[PDB]
Amino acid sequence: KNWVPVTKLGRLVKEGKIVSIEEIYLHSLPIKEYQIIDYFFQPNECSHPLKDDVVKIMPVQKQTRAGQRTRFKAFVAIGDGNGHCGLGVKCAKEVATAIRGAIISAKLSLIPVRRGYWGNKIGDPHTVPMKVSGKCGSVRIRLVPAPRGTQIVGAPTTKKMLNFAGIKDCFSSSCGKTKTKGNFLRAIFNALSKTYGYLTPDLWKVTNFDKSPYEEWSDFLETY
Amino acid sequence: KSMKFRDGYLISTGEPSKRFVNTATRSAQLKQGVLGIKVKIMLPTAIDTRTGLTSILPDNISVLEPKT
Amino acid sequence: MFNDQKVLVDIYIPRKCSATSRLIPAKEHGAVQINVGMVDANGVYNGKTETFAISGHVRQNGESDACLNRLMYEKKLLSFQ
Amino acid sequence: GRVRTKTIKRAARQIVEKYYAKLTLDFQINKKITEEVAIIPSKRMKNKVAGFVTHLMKRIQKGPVRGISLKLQEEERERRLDFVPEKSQIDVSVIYVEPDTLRMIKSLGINISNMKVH
Amino acid sequence: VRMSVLADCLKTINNAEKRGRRQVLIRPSSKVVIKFLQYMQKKGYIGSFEIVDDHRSGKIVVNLLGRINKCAVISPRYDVKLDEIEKIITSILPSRLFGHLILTTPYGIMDHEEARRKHTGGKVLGFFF
Amino acid sequence: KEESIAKMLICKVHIGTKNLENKMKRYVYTRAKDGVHIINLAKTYEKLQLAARIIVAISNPADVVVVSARPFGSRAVLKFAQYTGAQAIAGRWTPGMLTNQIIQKFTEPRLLIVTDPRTDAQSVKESAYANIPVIALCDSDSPLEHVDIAIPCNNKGKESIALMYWLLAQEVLYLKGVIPRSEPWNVMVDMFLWR
Amino acid sequence: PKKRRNGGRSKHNRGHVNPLRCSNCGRCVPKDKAIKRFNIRNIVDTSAQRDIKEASVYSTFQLPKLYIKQCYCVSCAIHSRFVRVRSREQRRVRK
RNA sequence: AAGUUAAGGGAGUGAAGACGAUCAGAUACCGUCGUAAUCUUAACCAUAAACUAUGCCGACUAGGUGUUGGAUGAAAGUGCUUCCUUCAGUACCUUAUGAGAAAUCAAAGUCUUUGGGUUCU
RNA sequence: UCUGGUGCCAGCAGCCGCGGUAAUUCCAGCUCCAAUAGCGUAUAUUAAAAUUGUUGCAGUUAAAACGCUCGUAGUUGAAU
Ligand SMILES: [Mg+2]
Ligand SMILES: [Mg+2]
Ligand SMILES: [Mg+2]
Ligand SMILES: [Mg+2]
Ligand SMILES: [Mg+2]
Ligand SMILES: [Mg+2]
Ligand SMILES: [Mg+2]
Ligand SMILES: [Mg+2]
Ligand SMILES: [Mg+2]
Ligand SMILES: [Mg+2]
Ligand SMILES: [Mg+2]
Ligand SMILES: [Mg+2]
Repeated sequence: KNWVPVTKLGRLVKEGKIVSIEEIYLHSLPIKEYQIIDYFFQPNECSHPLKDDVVKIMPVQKQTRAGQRTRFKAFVAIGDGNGHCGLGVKCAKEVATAIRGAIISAKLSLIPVRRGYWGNKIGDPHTVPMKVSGKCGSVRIRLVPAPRGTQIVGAPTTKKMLNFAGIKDCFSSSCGKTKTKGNFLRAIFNALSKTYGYLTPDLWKVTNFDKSPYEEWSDFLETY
Repeated sequence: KSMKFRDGYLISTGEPSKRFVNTATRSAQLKQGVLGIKVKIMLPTAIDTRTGLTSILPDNISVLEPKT
Repeated sequence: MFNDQKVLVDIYIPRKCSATSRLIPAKEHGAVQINVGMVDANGVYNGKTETFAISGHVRQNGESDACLNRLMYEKKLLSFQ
Repeated sequence: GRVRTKTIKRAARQIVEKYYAKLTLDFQINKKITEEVAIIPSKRMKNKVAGFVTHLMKRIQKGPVRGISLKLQEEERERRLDFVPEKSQIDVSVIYVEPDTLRMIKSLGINISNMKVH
Repeated sequence: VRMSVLADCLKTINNAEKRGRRQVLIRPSSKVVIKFLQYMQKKGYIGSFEIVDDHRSGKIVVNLLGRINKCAVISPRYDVKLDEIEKIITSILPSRLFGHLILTTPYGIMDHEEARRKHTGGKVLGFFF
Repeated sequence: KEESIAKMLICKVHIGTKNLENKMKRYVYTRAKDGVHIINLAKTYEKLQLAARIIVAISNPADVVVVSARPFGSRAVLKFAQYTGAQAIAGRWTPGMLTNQIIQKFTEPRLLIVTDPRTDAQSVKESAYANIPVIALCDSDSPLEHVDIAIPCNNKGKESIALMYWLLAQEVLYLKGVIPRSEPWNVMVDMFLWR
Repeated sequence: PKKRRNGGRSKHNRGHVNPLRCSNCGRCVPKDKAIKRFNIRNIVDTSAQRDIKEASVYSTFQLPKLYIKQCYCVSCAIHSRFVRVRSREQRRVRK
């Protein structure tokens, strides 16, 4: 859109200086504007667009001197269907503004998800690479790899999140108080986030560093 | 019950709140009672004066820029 | 990962800490990179550099100074460690 | 009480910043200047703004006033504090050191000809 | 009282590895520890190590490569048959593509794939991811 | 180099304090009979020179921020930013400068210099939220948390701070082509001294 | 929920401690829990102090002091305001 | 601790009991008396918020300030005191890509990456 | 959030609950939903239950470390 970038990353993304969103993942840079994520995922020049889903709305009260004081929390889960996933939450006075804020918050937390094989590797990886575990509050979750023809075997919320993430095959089990929706969602998200951090043997070899976009586009950003 | 819906900026007290605000009330007879309707619009900084001339707002002190 | 037809299927390859080899993930904001400039036998900086990467774990524990000292000593840039 | 709200003070501060060369230490002239420069529908608020302008102008004579950026003062202070001494105090003929400092320096193998303890 | 020297060694190695320590010291040593360390060495999970010779039970110092996720023992050394490897590996290992389960066998110490290749059972010692 | 260490001895940069702060053991030579810790002064030169090389590696000088909190370090930091092309703060630090993108003084840099990590705790805390390589100037009691390169000196004496910033600026200029070596920098200390 | 780490008194590596009696209300309290106060008072106020001075022989007289060493129980001590009620963080501040 | 049996002892305190007050009532809180008991010797009883509400043995993991008892090496003393190490006991402070539902915790850590030994519930 | 009747009654409802004139829950009419030559109810039993735990639970404050020590049977024991 016709939006005025506020950060250096926003300026570089507004121009065509950055080719893929995996370039900013590699350097562990923060993202402060949802317009970057909108720019990288458009209905044009993109094979798989994003999707949203309001998964829960719950009211909360504060109980001032003249009675209660209600408002609503909104949880949304965003997903690409291919290696990208996110989760957002927002509290507000009206439901519409809360869901808008949650949609914005989910986009800021989009992360890459790794995928693997059960048995022998063939085209199109289909499941988790190894067992991963996630924890939030008193809720613990565990995901394990499964063969090709299995579906997801889990609670409806797990199926929702894994379908957004792009995983087709998985077993699972859980422990704790999973009737709490927010902690269950956060535990699944934390388990998904751990995939690109495990250091399997095939990642042992050492490589040389690339150069950061700030250094590599210093002069063009100086011209401003 | 009552339901309120707001947007923007509005004033309540003083003499300006009677000049720059436009107000009406109506009622609708539904099958199970009466509902009251109450609308309030602040005009876009547009109000002639009692000594009629287009005024602005009794709350502003813009300072002009020196000529250069 | 390379499948049976020898095609890379990972969407990207993350970095490793130069001190502990700990595979920095995508949200670790306490990880940094240092570039040290080189001299040209006259005392003037040419266009070349050396690079190191440090993870947020060690940097939050407070051993970044000692680890960087050892790493730079390996590269003939310091006389001690 | 006679405390001045933030609207009055902000207007006065901007007026002082933008039109310093004209303003004086007399209330009537500053009232006329404030009539001409700014836009104030009521004469009462105009009187209060002009009064604070005059009060602020009086304070500036005594030194710096915080929140009002007047350049002439700034370059005057910069040229004051940029005085170059003709002799530096960094260089002296004899260095006096501790006994432990002298032992350290002798151990590190660096040579200084003018070191003396105590 | 010790009751086991393998468990203490593996626990110390695991604790040091979690901090990125680049070297660690193992106080009590034995032949079984040497064989376990050699098998970890053969898979490229650690570097070289020394054996310090006092006139008592010796001491070991090892070099670490920032590469081990976990190493532990199974305390009761259960007796495992050749056709029961599948359940144990399904329960214990994180994947079907990496990780090792260590049995002690009438033909020496070896992991589960080599045990299958040699057509032999044994008892369980431990594992490392 | 001999005259640099001679000037360092002219000031009191070699005397620290008590409170060894064990992570700074490798920089301390001995403890005197009065309890003061003596800094090596030979590692100080090498660390300063490495810091200068790291600083000059940065492509433009505007992506460098120098921070001081106490009154007796404002003149030195201002003049150091003047001779180089960096930005200085030298005063009250706003708690959300490096992380709040709506504030009026966001100013995200690439490298950050600290006069003292104990009093500049807020600035070094915010650096770990945005991948900023802090470089510091540490005494015998300074915490080395989120600090990448440490130069061992005393952060209290005004002349010591002035001398260290003067030395660092002179070395940075040498590493460029503004003046070749074998002739000293024409500007003098007492430009960097307080009051 | 264990509002105090030491349980309201300073006892470690012991089983039993002998009690004493409150100087105000007579209750029994263990010696390691009672609050102690030591007082160095004058016999009279300053006006009577000077009045005794010129009614005295020896031309150089000093009145004696009094030494008391009182001890109180919690209820009888914080009713007299030797000790007050503080906040959660301020409670930990000794001295 | 209380309580039971026998012989002593028996000042102060004082379950019971008797009064005097307060109160709408007061078999209570306050006050004046006062029996058993409390102390010693010889026997029973086996229970307490008998509490760190945290069983016992072994290993690993972090910085600082104290203190009680030994030993080692060095300076001011007018064969003693201070300082530096090290062993054993005992507290506190800060911090935790450590843990917990949290309060909090140097163990209540090294746990879905779950198995060092063992008893009780 | 369809119509008529009843009005803390009659009744419904495994559980939370509904029923005083506006009853989305009672009694009926219409319309929709599920399985379908099959579909409900009662009792017993398995999974759900990592709420019996070898794999695999908890014991400061939620239920739960014997008042403390000794001690036989049992279980477990450095390196070569
Ligand atoms: Mg008014
Ligand atoms: Mg007791
Ligand atoms: Mg008697
Ligand atoms: Mg009596
Ligand atoms: Mg009992
Ligand atoms: Mg108990
Ligand atoms: Mg488990
Ligand atoms: Mg059952
Ligand atoms: Mg069961
Ligand atoms: Mg089951
Ligand atoms: Mg249970
Ligand atoms: Mg006990």
